[PDB]
Amino acid sequence: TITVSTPIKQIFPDDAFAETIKANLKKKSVTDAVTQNELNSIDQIIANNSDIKSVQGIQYLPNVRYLALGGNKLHDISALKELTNLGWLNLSNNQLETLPQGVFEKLTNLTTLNLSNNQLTSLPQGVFERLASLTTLNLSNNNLANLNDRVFEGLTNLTTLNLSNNNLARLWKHANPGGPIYFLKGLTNLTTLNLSNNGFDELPKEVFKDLTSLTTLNLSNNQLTSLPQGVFERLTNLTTLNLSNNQLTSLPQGVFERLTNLTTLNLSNNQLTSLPQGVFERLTSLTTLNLSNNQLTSLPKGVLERLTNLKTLNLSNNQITKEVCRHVAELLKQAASLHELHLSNNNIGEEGAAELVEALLHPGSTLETLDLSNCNLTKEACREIARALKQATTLHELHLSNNNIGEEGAAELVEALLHPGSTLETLDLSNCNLTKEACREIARALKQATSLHELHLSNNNIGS
Ligand SMILES: [Ca+2]
Repeated sequence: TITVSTPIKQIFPDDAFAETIKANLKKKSVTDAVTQNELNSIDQIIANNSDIKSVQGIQYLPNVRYLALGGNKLHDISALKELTNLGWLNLSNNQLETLPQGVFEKLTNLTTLNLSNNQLTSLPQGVFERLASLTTLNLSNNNLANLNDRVFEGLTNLTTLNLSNNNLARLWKHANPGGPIYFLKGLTNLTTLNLSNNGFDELPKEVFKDLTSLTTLNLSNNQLTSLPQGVFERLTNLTTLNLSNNQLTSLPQGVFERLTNLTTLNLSNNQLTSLPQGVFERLTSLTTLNLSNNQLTSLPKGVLERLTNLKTLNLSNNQITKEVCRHVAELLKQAASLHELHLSNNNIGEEGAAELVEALLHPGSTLETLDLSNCNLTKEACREIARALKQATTLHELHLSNNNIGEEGAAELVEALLHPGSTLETLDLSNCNLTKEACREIARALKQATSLHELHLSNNNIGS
């Protein structure tokens, strides 16, 4: 408390923060005197990127609720201890290396706490004990490596917790001294967990066993090579699972068997070379499966069977076998939901494209986008595709870039696309072995194509 009109300057030693208080109170100068009543009138401060090193003085602002200090140079935050009305707090992008146990002992009304992009290395026990109303905690982009069992104890109303771009990996290795640290114990309301970008190479079963309420788990960009059976056993409410960008080489059978609400599974960028049958048996809600950038070849009949709600399937960048193309096509004759199908950079060839035309020729195909970039397709894969382009009325996008289509192949497609049942909006035929003469004839005849918004003919550079 102050009891005399005092210059801002005298209360807030940091020239930059004084200027913040001046602005915040609408005074012309830091030399202007303030009263306690005026300091009591401050319930919100927005001071991101203000070149602040020091919030000394803020102690005298008993009523602050919303405090935004992102982008400054704060290392200490003692001055905040007792601002008990704080509900929203942004301290991201400062120079905080360390936090005392108990700095938030008194911040009982805090609901949102952003601590991202600092240089925290560890956190003492119960550093958030008394934040019972806290629902969002962001600790991404720190250097965190050292947490105990109970660093997140007391946080029983937490709904979002972001730990991305830290270095927690060693804490979850089995040989780690004491065993792995199960620091998600009790987090019963947690709905959103982002654990991407640590160096995680093991994942103990039971790290998530209490997360009854989880909807989104992000494990992207770690070093994982396998998942223990039942590491998701009790994540029953889960809708989004992101396992992209790991080293996954095998999945156990029924790692996801208890995840019936799952709508989105990102398995992209790994080294999966196989998938056990049944792995997708109980995912009847799943609408997006992304398996791109992996080393797939063969797959059991009915790895995709139960996925009758599936809507986008991405198998780009694999070495899919002609067999697998028949399963996919199989799915489409039955599912009648699959809309996007990405098969880029696979050796499909005529053999696969024919298999895939079978479905497209089936009245019940809902397929809207097909991408067969660089699929090693021929001019006679196009006789077969053309067949469908006349019929498959739901088909709107077709990408055949970087294939050896040639002119006789392209012509097939123009006679098809000029046909009454063509509803195609987009055609990509870049690098398909075409002349300008070709490309110009193509462009011209497709101006008559009623549905065609979009047409690419690049990397086809020969004049006659
Ligand atoms: Ca000063």
